[PDB]
Amino acid sequence: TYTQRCRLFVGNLPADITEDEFKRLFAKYGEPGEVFINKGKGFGFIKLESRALAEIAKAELDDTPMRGRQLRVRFATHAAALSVRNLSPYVSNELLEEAFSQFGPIERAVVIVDDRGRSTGKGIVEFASKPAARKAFERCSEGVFLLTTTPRPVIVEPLEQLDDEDGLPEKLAQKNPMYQKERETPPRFAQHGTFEYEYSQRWKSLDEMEKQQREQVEKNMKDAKDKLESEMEDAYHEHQANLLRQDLMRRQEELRRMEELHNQEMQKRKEMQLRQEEERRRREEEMMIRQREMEEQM
Amino acid sequence: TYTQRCRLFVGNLPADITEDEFKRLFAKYGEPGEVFINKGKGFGFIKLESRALAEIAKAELDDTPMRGRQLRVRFATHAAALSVRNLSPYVSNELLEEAFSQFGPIERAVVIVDDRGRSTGKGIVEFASKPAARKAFERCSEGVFLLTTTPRPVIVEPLEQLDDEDGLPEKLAQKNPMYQKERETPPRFAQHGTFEYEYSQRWKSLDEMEKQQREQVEKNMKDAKDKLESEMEDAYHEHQANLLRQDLMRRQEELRRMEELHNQEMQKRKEMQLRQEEERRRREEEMMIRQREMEEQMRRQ
Repeated sequence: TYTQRCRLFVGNLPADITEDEFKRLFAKYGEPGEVFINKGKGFGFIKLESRALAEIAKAELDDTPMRGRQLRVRFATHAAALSVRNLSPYVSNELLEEAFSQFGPIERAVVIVDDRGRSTGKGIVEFASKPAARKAFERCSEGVFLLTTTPRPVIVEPLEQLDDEDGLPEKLAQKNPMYQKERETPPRFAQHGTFEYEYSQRWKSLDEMEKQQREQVEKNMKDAKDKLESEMEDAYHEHQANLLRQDLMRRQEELRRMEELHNQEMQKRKEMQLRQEEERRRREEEMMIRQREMEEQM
Repeated sequence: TYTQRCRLFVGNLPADITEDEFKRLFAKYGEPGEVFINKGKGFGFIKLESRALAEIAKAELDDTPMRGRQLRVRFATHAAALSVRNLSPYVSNELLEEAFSQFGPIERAVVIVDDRGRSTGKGIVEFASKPAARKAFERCSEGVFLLTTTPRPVIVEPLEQLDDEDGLPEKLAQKNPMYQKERETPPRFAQHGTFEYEYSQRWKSLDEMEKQQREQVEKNMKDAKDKLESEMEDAYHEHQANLLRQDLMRRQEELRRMEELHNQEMQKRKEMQLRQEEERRRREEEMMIRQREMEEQMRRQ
């Protein structure tokens, strides 16, 4: 709770603002966490309990009157967030949280997944503190970090956060003079043959060429990295197979020598049975040789 | 109310779901909006009362046991979303909204701002309907669409919506022989001189190579596009004067015609008086001879 995600920013505060005065505004939405206000410039930060309350706060407090000035309550950007890539499809949000926990405390760690359900090999690591992220970056940029059994490395990059609430409105846009020259012509579909239609087709074909030449390098390096990826995944699998084949050869020789040394004990046992058959017949011969003499004895 | 943002995506449903069964689950959440259920793949979109009330329906219905498969109700991604690149730094949120409304209805329009609040040259458009976004791309597939005076073509690209909230947890992670084999080794740091370190360091060098091959292709393709700008702007600044010289020569010969006919009339004004002083002089000569002819004629008889 009270994560940087729920953290908010308040603009257009009056120059005569106090700490307690500020906190009060958001008191009707729960309990105020981390507070940072710069009275001079007139901006303040507030950490809320959940992102749910953060949504309530902005919807009710934006543009509200406060000593003339109309307040600008906006969401604060996560300055402890990072971008991780090169991840295995087996890598989970929990495992990534377990992984980066060693650098500092983790607020939220998420592995980006596609619409179907499959992983994207890109993750988001958000920290409790900014120096924990800077430490995690330096350690992983110079040194090598890893998660799974397969030595697939993790590249930590600073998160490129994009704006979808503020942008650039006409009110604070028409402040330039070229704006007059540029805005003079309204939006329309171009007509064939014109001096402006030549650029509209000559530049458009350069982008089609750019996108393809960009995608060319993408596939070009995809396969080149896939060499090292498949070379270790295929041949280092043989290292596991080689040790297993050696165990199969060792286990075979134990059964082989037992079917050679202990098998002779049942082969030499049949010899005694053959010897007893020879004995009984020879016993009859001795009794018949004696009786030949017994007939001649009487 | 009942907008895309309020909308929720549903997945992982069984073969028993119907039009009446799907309504009952959303009957408790105020009143059901847009009802559209697919039988083949199992997916759809339903509008909610508000963004805040949608988040409550999101968290409660997620990972609930319902006839085997777990209900994936995650922030429904905005479909029909289109990312526009190459925008003039003089294009606003309000201007971009009214520009893309020509094709269909626009739910949200935003021009991407940089760290100093200025234009990046990229923007986000949020279409309401699927056929309007298709037609919007179709207009930028066969022909072009311009927004400003300078012919900067608005390169419309299809935005990729990825699941960034739910992710891939262990609670719903699939079982396979590699899934439990890779897990056996805990997350570690590679040691100096080891093979695992050597392969990874040599793999990270291919990424250093991929970055350099991208950073250079970004610049070398920008300069080629930068040289096309000067090949058509400096050509126009020489054409504007060339077309002005056409009207200037037309307004120069306009006076050469005016002066020539005034010269023809001035040559005439003098020619009229030249012939007047030839006639009126010959009359003085005519009257003189006739007089002196009759003198010598009478001097005889």
